[PDB]
Amino acid sequence: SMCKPITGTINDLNQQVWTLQGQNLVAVPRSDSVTPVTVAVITCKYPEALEQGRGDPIYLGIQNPEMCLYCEKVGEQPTLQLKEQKIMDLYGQPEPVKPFLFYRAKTGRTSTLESVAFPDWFIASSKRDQPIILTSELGKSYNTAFELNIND
Repeated sequence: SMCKPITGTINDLNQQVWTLQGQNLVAVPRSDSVTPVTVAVITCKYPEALEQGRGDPIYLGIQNPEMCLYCEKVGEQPTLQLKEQKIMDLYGQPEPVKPFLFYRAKTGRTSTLESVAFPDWFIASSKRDQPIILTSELGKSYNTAFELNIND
């Protein structure tokens, strides 16, 4: 059983890698030779409590600094935020903390990442140097299929 998160990097099919610019995750071409952000993933303990058939629910964060991805709902639409949060705190909670959770659905070499709290909103990248965001639009102007370079 998982006793710590698995770490690695994430990129999209246009080979844009996730990086931390200030306080935002941003996708940039690997060619830029920037330092990718180190991502941290851990599976929720209680998948039976969540929807089945949508992928494995995971907590998703970055390291150095330690922050977790979160779907915030202050306005009309949910938006993707980084919160100062210990991933192992989330893992230690006696019930799933839905706004920090994402369904990872694998298809071949890639995974989509869907908000558990806001169904059919997906983590996405788009153009070079744009923030990683949540979108309800699949297939359009947004990349939602990610290569998760972590040792599952």
